[PDB]
Formats: sequence, structure tokens, C-alpha cells
Amino acid sequence: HRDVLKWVQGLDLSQSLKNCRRDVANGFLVAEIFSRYFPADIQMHSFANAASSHFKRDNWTQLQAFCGRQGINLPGDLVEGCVQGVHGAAIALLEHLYEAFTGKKVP
Amino acid sequence: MREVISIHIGQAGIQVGNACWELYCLEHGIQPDGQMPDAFNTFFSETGAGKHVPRCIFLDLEPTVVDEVRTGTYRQLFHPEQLISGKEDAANNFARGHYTIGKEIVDLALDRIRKLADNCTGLQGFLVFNAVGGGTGSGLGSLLLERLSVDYGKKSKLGFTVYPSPQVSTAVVEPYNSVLSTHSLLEHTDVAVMLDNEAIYDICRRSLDIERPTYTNLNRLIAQVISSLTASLRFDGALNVDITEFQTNLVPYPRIHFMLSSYAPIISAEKAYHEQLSVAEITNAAFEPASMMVKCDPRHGKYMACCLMYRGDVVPKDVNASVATIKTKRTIQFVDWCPTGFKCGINYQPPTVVPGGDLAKVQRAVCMISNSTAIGEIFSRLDHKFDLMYAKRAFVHWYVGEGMEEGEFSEAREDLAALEKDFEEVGAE
Amino acid sequence: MLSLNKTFKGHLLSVANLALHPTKPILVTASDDKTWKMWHMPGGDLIMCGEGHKDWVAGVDFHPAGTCLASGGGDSAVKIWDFEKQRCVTTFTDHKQAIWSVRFHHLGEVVASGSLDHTVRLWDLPAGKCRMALRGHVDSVNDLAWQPFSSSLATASSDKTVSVWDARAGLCTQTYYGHQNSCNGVSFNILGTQLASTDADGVVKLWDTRMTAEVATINTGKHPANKSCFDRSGQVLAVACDDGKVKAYSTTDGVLQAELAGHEDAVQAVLFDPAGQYLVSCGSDNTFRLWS
Amino acid sequence: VFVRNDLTRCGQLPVRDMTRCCQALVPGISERQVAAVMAVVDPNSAGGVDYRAFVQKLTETGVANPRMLHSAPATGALTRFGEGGSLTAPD
Amino acid sequence: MREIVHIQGGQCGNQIGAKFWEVVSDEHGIDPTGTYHGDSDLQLERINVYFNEATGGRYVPRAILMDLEPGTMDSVRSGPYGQIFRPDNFVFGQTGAGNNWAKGHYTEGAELIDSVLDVVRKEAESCDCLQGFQVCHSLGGGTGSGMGTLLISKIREEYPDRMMLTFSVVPSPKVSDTVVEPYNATLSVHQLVENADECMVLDNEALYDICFRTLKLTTPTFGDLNHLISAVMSGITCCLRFPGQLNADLRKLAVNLIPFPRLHFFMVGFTPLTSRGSQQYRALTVPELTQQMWDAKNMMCAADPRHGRYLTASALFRGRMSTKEVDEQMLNVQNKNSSYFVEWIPNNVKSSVCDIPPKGLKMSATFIGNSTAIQEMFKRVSEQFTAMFRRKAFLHWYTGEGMDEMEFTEAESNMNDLVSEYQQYQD
Amino acid sequence: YHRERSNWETQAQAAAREAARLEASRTTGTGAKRNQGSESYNIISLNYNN
Ligand SMILES: Nc1nc2c(ncn2[C@@H]2O[C@H](COP(=O)(O)OP(=O)(O)OP(=O)(O)O)[C@@H](O)[C@H]2O)c(=O)[nH]1
Ligand SMILES: Nc1nc2c(ncn2[C@@H]2O[C@H](COP(=O)(O)OP(=O)(O)O)[C@@H](O)[C@H]2O)c(=O)[nH]1
Ligand SMILES: [Mg+2]
Repeated sequence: HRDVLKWVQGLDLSQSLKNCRRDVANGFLVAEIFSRYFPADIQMHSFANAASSHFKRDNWTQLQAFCGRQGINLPGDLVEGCVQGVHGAAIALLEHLYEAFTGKKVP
Repeated sequence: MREVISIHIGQAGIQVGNACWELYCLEHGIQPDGQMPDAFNTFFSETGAGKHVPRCIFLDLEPTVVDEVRTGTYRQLFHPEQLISGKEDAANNFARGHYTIGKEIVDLALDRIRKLADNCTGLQGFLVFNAVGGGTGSGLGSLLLERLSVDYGKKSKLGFTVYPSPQVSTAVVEPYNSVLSTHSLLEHTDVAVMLDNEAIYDICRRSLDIERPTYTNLNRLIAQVISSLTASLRFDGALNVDITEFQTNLVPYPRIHFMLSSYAPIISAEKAYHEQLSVAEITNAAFEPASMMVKCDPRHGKYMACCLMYRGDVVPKDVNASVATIKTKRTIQFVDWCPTGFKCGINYQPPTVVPGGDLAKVQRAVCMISNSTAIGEIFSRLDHKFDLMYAKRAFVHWYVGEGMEEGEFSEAREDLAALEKDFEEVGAE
Repeated sequence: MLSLNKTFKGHLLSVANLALHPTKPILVTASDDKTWKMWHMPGGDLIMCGEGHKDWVAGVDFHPAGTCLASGGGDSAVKIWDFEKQRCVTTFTDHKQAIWSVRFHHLGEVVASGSLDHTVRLWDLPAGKCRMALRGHVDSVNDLAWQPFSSSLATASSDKTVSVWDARAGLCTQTYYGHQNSCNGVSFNILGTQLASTDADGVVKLWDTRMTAEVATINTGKHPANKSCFDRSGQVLAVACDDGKVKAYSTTDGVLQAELAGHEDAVQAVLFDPAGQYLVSCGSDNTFRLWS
Repeated sequence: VFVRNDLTRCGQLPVRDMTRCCQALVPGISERQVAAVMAVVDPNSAGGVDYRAFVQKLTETGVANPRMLHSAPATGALTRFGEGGSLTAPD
Repeated sequence: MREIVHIQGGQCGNQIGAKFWEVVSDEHGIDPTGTYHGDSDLQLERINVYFNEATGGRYVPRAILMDLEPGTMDSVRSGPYGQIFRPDNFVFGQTGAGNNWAKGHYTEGAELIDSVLDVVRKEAESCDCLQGFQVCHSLGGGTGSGMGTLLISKIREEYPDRMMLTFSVVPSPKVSDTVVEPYNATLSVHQLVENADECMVLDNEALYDICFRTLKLTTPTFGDLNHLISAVMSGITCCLRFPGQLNADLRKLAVNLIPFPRLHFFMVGFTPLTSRGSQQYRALTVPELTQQMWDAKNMMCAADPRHGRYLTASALFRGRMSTKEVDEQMLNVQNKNSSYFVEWIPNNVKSSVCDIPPKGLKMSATFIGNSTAIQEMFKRVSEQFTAMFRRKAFLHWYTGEGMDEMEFTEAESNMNDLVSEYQQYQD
Repeated sequence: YHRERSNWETQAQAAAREAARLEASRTTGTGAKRNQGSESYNIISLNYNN
């Protein structure tokens, strides 16, 4: 909703949301968010913005490995739903990251 | 010594320069191989022994017209480093040729001018050929002339510019490109000779009797106009004129530096044998409105100053008889504050005849370059065109996204509007 | 008579907010591309553009005269720009938290601004200093507005409380907790009698100034409604939704009257032109298309 | 020009007369250069060709660029506008 | 030196591309083996725009051929001039789109879109300076429409300053090759507006009008339509490959034909289309080219130019011509019928003169025209789309691949945005 | 190549057969016997036909 849209605008990402479910599927936007919240840990150089299934799995695997190392938890079922493009998984992952990074509430 | 550096910008620049340098190598007898089998020092710098190179640069952003010089019949004439070509053209965009794609090629252009300027001892001026209706000619010609003023101060600049025609033109965004280029040449060019392709089209149709004239036909008799302007520097004559002599007898105010052009004897050989070309008969054909090289009516305006460039077997007596009979004619009209408005220049060489041109072999010729208030008609016609297109922002995103800001359109519109106001009030009684 | 007739675009990221000139047919939009663009309805082309904000411009607002336009961005910057010379007069960055909304006074001398520090500040264009700061919400103030005549300042925040205040003395007169969730936009009527509150429930509730009587309660789409406006005709209320629909509800004709589903993404700004026939809507699809 | 120089309304003019006409049209053409085109236009003519045929052959064989005259001393892809899959042949 | 990268999609793009590479290599003098057999020096001066020099003097075209059906690239190897192409650029699928826009754009096209971008990046960096990307594909299909518009979206984002040429063939008014054309056509043109710098509309039943009425072909082969398409595509890139009196590349055509950014949909036509019976009776002159160029039956779109006023126009003249007599035909055609030309653009027609005619032809011309009459063939597709989508028919083969019904309303509204802005210039 | 050459050969053979029929009908004089005058001399200028 409005809080997570304000939060994703405030990071000033290169990728524009529009259809957010299709936009965040490749993992480039969540990689950008994670890189903004951890500049030293995650860089945009190690991620390829492509619609390929293998490259998508590579980006999400790096993201999963680094967030598992750093303690931040996102659901693997939500990751599978994001890479399969089911409706609402991208939304739920966005609010989960919104609560995880800088903790607020969801209405 | 006396030397002029000719700078040709854009597609119109290269092809006019191809016809111009064809004529100049024929006047001095320079072969296309580059070897002559002391007058050539105005246009040719004799490099060592047995070689004469042009004092010109052929710069255009598209390579497709620079290369045809490099593989044409003039391969061995031009210096290979003076012909400058880029990757992609400005593509009819003033914003490209000025700001984005033109800045990385003007630095190599100024370096080539510096080598050409330091070689010649006494430089008379820079002759600039450009088309204000195009991308490179309006855009790169603007940025080059900005750099020529700030670096080479007080040195005269002459602009033989091709200006868009009222009736027919070859592109759509010429009213944008020509209006923006008006401010570039208003404050910088010391002499601006207006050329209109429709007028030269009508000159060819009624004089040379060519029903289908071509760009090559047009550039050949533009070259006779440029040659007769500089004919007094190269070859001796009774009434010598210089580049500095040309300005001071034509421009009475700094902001009024626009002049017309008219080459009076333009005949084929079937015209030539039945025509007794006298000085008085030719001079009456110079001031004829049909023989003007820009589509404006001198009857609508009034003459401010005029320059008469005579060549060949012209006595200094009958040139004065031609001036006296022109002054008594009521069809022309002069401003009351210029009672002696004529400049007469007589040379002792007939014009050369190119094998391949429609012009015949004539004994005497006249190039008449006059400043008048009829040039306000020329800018007023494209003032209506540019104000029509800009009113709803058509063809603007090509300019705005390419570096240029929106406010440069209205500033060039107010500058062009102020130029109209100056021409109306100066000729007013 | 509400359909799609013209479209206005020219932004790369989502459009955050939009407004119109007080007596001219020009629409100024502030998007996430760190710029504010003014476009003309009759031609569809831009007239002016301003840039210089470091981050996404969260909202824009105009004074009653329309000479000075305020823009609050995500980098805690409030920039005041004059349209006569295209010059940014002032750039107030005293806040360290994200700014949401602005609202000029009746005379246009000072403008209130909401930030993420749970407070509403007052800034002056000539002085460039905080004149008065008020705190009556536990969350970020999402919207601020002023009555046309009196000092009735309405502040809406995410704490489900709409505060009617007297900001001249720096005090809040009262707070009403009618909203069941976070509030994003409060839109007054032509006068100051009625104020309509936006909420995450998706209801257009038009409470009174002090009585707070919900005369009409209506439902919106599944997503949370974010932007609200009232037509100058006195019978139409426009409410945007994040589900891609703009609802024009009639006051005296069956509550909900018209639905426009031309938009494809979340709409965050809605307004009506001074003529009264056309509405200007925004969205997250970077298309501030004006509905006829 | 050829009609004006033709004194007998023949339709033909001799080699010297056509050299004069060509020099009147553009100065600098040699008489040998005119006579070569005479022989190309009409090989078995004893003296004088049709100036209509001369002008017609020159205008039909004229080219735009002087570079591509060098090939003058397989039908074409676009000149057929048919048999679209028969453009060129195997082996 | 101003290179054009050709990319072909689907059965149509490979068949269009096969005839395109036959025509261009014929006028360049390039044999099917790979060597050079020309008779003039003008062919080798500008040959890098379309052909990459290889080892041994062979010239290999700068073409990337893609399709999700692997048997179709066997048809382009089987076609003549089929061994000139590099085997590495022949990126192939296995499944096949099957006239589904969603299969080519999200589900099955995504696994192949990484390798297509891999060879496009390799091909673009090899040449010195790009001049644009040229694509020929379909809008009614599933591969040329689905996988094509994803590629156009991808290469516009990566390379934003480079031109875009789409010779996209559009579904027909009268008779349709497949039922699901409006679903693919509306979704393709939604992605074409914000990505393609300029689009050139072709229709098959407009091509059949040329082959029947003008060419007098009683039984036109399906490859004869590609001959007319290849004649035009060779004419757009005429001034780059050959010298001329007035030169005009693809960027100069874009800046003259496009007054406003979204109005980049043109309709085109090749001029000297004459039958063999009437070949001897027509004088190949410039006025005979001009009035036949502006004729409605020549133009290769179903939209008639007589219905709506011309916004802009472009003429590309090739051969031995006169600049005045070319230009005076353009001023004459703007005055004899001034109602069909827009009033707030003076000089609606741009003209370029090229000195090298096509091989075996003395003089030719190519037309490009931006008109407000082109909305007739977008409102027609919108008429087809609103009928099918309102009852939600033929939709389970689209919603099963990930996209929802809201994406259909994106393309439906954006189609109606283009016909709205075209209509208000017709007034 | 053989298939498309056969198609073009059929087209050209139909055209050539039509042209040959018209040429034969022109040469033998059977065509436009409706428009053929009688008495085998020019009726305006009294001269024999060729
Ligand atoms: N008189 C004359 N004019 C010419 C000639 N060649 C081109 N022009 C003029 O050039 C104008 C078109 O602009 P160009 O000069 O071609 O543009 P440009 O300077 O090459 O800049 P770009 O097109 O961006 O490369 C036309 O209006 C012509 O009038 C010529 O040979 N003679
Ligand atoms: N002009 C022309 N049209 C073609 C050609 N091949 C296919 N088409 C048209 O393209 C449409 C089908 O496109 P298709 O090849 O199936 O695209 P795909 O399935 O997405 O790869 C049909 O309407 C055909 O008329 C061709 O070679 N020339
Ligand atoms: Mg050019």
C-alpha cells in the first residue's frame, strides 16, 4: 500500500514499479533494495537484470545466501512465488521487507 | 601577402566548395593533380616544390559527402587532414549540431584553423559556407562561429549562407533550424550574403534555359559570385577592392550586415552570340529583381548600399555611365541618407569557363552585392512559419531532449523579431 | 459525462501528486523523477518544468494566487518556485524526516508542511524560518489543509485521527477519531463546513467541522483509497483508489454514481478543473491522464 | 539547339555541325568526343546521325554520379517485381 | 560506417528477412557463397552497414534470426542465400508460441531472450557506431509479436539513444490468417508505442492489392509479397549505403516525420511497380513516380490516406534526377489537394536524392508517410479486441501464462489513447 | 526454386499465349473484321491498299 510505495520511492531505485508483480520478478529491484540497505554487503555489479529463469534463480540464490548470512528472513515460499509470478507473493514479500528493514506496522 | 581561409560546413558547404575549388584551380591553371604546369597565394599555399594545396577545411558530421571528395576527381588536391568527417550527422537538428554531437568535432576544427592561420602571414578574413536549413550547417556552423569570434578577434567573417525558400524547401524542420541560427550569425558574422535556392532555381530556368536544374548547376554559378568577390585580391585591376573595403562601403550599422547577390551575365552559348553584352546592358541586368539570388523584391524595400564587381574588358569610363543611368531610373530607390550608394570594382581578367558548366565564354561580367531593406521580407516569411509550428510545440521534443532548453526557442524568436524592427526603422524616411 | 479524451505523460517513475492552477487550465504534477512539470490541458504539451530535488517529490501545492508553488520531496526538502521567472525562491531542509504534504494560507504568506517527525511546521517564503510547529499525531502527518476564512486547520495522519487546530497560537482545538485506519488525504468542501477523510478502509466519509456527523457512508474498491477531492459544483466527490479506479460519487443521486477504470495502477492524486466538467487524475503508471 | 543549327529541316546534322551544337550546349567537347558518340549511336551511317536519336541515347544512358561511369567500358533483383522465389538460381 | 543491425522474428520475419537479404546482397554484388562479384566500385565503399567482413574476404550479414519453432530456421537454411548467415546467430527454440502473445513474451520466450540479448550485445559492440536497430516481424503471431516486443522493450532500455525500425506486419481487415489476431495485435502495439522510435505498418491484403491491380500477377506467390517488402526496406537505408545529392539517414527521417513522440506509426510504399505488359508504355520519369507514389492503391497499409489528412511525409528518391524538378513535384502535391495536408506544419514532405539507382532499374522512389488516417486500422483492431475481450473468450490461453485481465485493459486503453490523439489532428 | 519457377513459367506462358493470340489475330486480319472496310481501297484518297 501507500507506506511501502513511499518506502520504495524513498530509496530512489532505477527500476520503476508500474506493474510491481512483474517488475520485481527478476530480483533486480529487491537486489537494489538490499544493496541500499547494505552497501558493503551487496552490490549491483553481482546481479544481472534479465528475464531468464537461470539468471533469475542466480540473483535470488545470491540474495537468499546473503540474507541468510546476515539474519534477515524472507519466506522461501514467497521467493518461489515471486520467481513463478503468482499474484500477491510479490506484494507480501514487499511488505515483509518493509517490516524487516525499518520496522513499522501493517494495517 | 593577402590570404583568405574558406570554411565549408555541412552538405551545402561541401558541394558548393566542390564547385568553388573546381573554379579556382582552373583560374590559376592548377591541375587536379595539384601541380601547376604569384596570384595563387590568396587561395593556395605553395607547399615546398610543385604542389599547391587549398586553404580550406571541409567539415561535416556525416561522412558520406566528405568521402566523395576523398575519392572524386580531386583526391590529390586537398590536404587529407583538412577534410573532417564525423560518425553520425546532426540529422536536421540544431540541438544536435550545436550541443551534443557537434562539440566533440569542433575541437579538431579549431586545431586545423590554427595550422591554416599560422601558415598565412596576412589573413584577410574567413569565408564561411553553411546551410541554416540543415543540422550541421546551422548547428555546427553556430558553434564554430562562436569560437571564431572569441579566439580570432576583429578578423572579418563573410557568410555565404543558404537560407530556406518560401515556396519549396527540402525538409520540415528548417523553420526551427534557421530561426535558431539567426542569433548565431547576427552578432558574429560581419557579412551575411543571403542565398535562396528557389531564386537560383528561377535564375537558371530563365537565363540558362534549363528546365530541370540540379544542385550541381546551382553551386557552379554560386562559385562565380564568390570568385568575383575575391577576384580583386588575386588579379590586378583598375579599381581594387579588399575584404576590409567590402564591409565599410556596404554596412552602415553593426546589426545590419545582410546583403543580396546578383550575377548579371548568365547565358548559354546560343544566348551569347545574339547578345551584345555591354557594360550598361549588363549593369541593368544586375539590378533586375529577377536576377537576384534571394527571393525578395527590391521594389518592396529600398537600397542602402551596393557593390559592383566588374571583371574583364571593362573600361573605367562606361562603368560610370552605367551607374548614372541606374540612379536616374525610378524603379530602384535609395535611402535619402546615402546619396552616393555605389561601390565600383574593376578587374582586368575575364571570368574562367569551366568545361562542364552551362555558362558561355563572356568578355565582361558583374557581381552585384547590395544591402537593402527588402531583406526584412526574407526573415518575415519564416517568422510566420516558425511561429506557426512552435505555437503547439510540434517538433520540439527532438530539440529539448538533446541538451537544448525550451527558452532558446523564444529568445531566438524575439531576436528575429527585433531584427525585423531594425530593418523597418532604418530605411524609414 | 466522464470518459477518457486526453492523456498527459512524460515521467519515467510513478506520479506522486498533482494539482491545478487556481484560475488557469494548467496542471502541475510532482513525480518520483525528482521534477515538477506543468502541462496544458487544451494542447497536451508541457509549458514549464523544474528540477533540482535530490529525491522523489512526494507532493506539490499551489497558493490561491498561484505565484508560488511549493514542492515537498522525500529528501526532507520543501522548495518554493516562482512560475513568472522559473526560479526556486527558497529551499527549506530543516527537517530530517520525509515530508508528505503542503498547504498555503489564504493570503499565501506562509505554508504549512507535514513531515515524518509526527509534526506540522509553518514556513514563510521571505523569512525561510519555522514560524510555528504543532504536534498532535503519533504517526507521520499525511495531509494538511486550511479553511478558506477561519483558522480551521485540518491535519490527517496515519494515527487514525483528524485534528482540527488553531495553528496561529500553536494549539490543537480538537481531534476526531472516526477513521478506522490510516488517513492519507483530507479534502474540504467549497466552504469550511464539511471535510472528507481518506482511509485505508476505502470509505468516503464527509464529516462536519465540529459535529463530525457522517451524513453519507459509501464503499470503494478493494485497495485502499488514497486521494480525495470535491467538485466545485457542490454535488460531486471524486475519490481515487489504489485498485486502478476513480469514483465520482453524487451527493443526491444514489451515493455512488460513476466509475472510471481507464487507469491501470494505483492512483494517488485527483482534482477537478475550475470549469467543473473535467477531472485531473494521476497514477503509478506515469500517466496523468485528464478525464473529460 | 540542334533544330536551330539544322538549316534544311533534315533531322540529321553532320559531324562538324553536331560538334558546334555540343560546344554551344557546353563548352569543351572535342570533335573526336562528339564523333565517338556518333559512331556509338549509328555505326553504319556514312555522315550525320539523327540528333533526336543522339539526344535520346545520351539521356537514356546518362548517369547521376561520374564515379559509376567506370563500369561502362544479372538483370537485377528489383527490376523483375515477380518470380520472388526465383531470384538467382542454385549451383 | 553507420551500421544497421537486422533482427528477424518468427516465421514471417525469417521469410521477410530471407527476401530482404537476397535483394540487398544482389545490389551489393554478393553471391550466395559469400564472395563479391560486383561490377562497380560503389558497392564496396559502404558495405559494412549490412555485412561483416570475415576471414578470407567473405561477407556475413549482420542478422539475428530468432523463432521458438526450430523447423523454421531449417526453412531459412533451405531458402536461397541461406548459407550466407552465421550459424551462431541462428538462435532457436523448441516448443513454439502457437499464436500466443503471452507464451512468446513471458513463459516460453523468456528462456530464449537471454541468448538473443547475448548475440545482440556481441553484434553491437563489434561495429564502430550503431545507427539503429531494424526489426521485421508480425503482430498477429506469437513469436514475432510476443518475443519480438519483449526484445524491442529490452534493447530500448539498454540502448536508448539508438534508432528503432519496426517493419511489423499487422492483422488484416478483410480476411485473417488466425482467429486470435486482435489479442496479439493490441498487446504488441501497446509495447511498440513507448519503445519503437518509428514503426512502419504493412498489411498482407494491401500487398495483394499491389500484386493484383498494379503488377497484374494472376497467382501471386507468398514470396512475391516479401519482394515488395524487401524493395521498401532496401529503400529506407538508401542514403547510408550510397552517395547522393541530398542524404538522409534513419535519424533525419525520424526528426522530420515525427512531430510528437507517440505518433510514430507510418505507412509506406515502393514507387515504380509496373507490370511487364505495361513496362514498355510508361516513361520512367520523375513526375510519373510522384503521382503514382501518392496514389492510395500503392500504399501498403489497409488505411486509406484519402480519409485523413497527412501530418508529415518523406520521399526517398534514387537515381539520376534533378533537385528542382523533384522538389517542385512536392510543392505541387501539397497545393493541388491542400485539404489532405495539415495546416500548422508547412512543408509536410521531406525529400532525399540518392545517386545510385537499384540494380537493373533506372530510377526509383520510396514513400514514408505519417498520417492521421492510420487510426482506421487501429480502431478496427480495437473493434476486434472489444468484441472478444468483453465476453472473455479465447482468454484462458493467455491467463494461463501468468498475465491477468488487467494487462488487457492496459493495451485496450493505450490503443484508444493513440486513436484519440490521431483523431484530434484530423479535425 | 523449381516450384516457384514453375509458378512464374505458368504465369508467363499464359501471358505469352494471350499475346500470341492477339498477334496472330492482328496479322491474319480476322480480328476487327467488324471494323474492316470493303472494296479494298482507301475511300477518302482513291489509292490502293498495300
Ligand atoms: N544551393 C545549394 N544548396 C544545397 C546544396 N546541397 C544541400 N543544400 C541545402 O542544404 C539544405 C539541407 O540541409 P543540409 O545542408 O543538407 O544539412 P547538413 O548541413 O548536412 O546537416 P545534417 O543534415 O544534419 O548533416 C537544403 O535546404 C539545401 O538547400 C547544394 O549543392 N547547393
Ligand atoms: N507479407 C508476408 N506475410 C507473412 C509472411 N509469413 C507470414 N506472414 C503473415 O504473418 C501472419 C502470421 O505470423 P506468424 O508467422 O505465424 O508469426 P509467429 O507465429 O509469431 O512466428 C499471417 O497473417 C501471415 O499472413 C511473409 O513471408 N510475408
Ligand atoms: Mg546533412
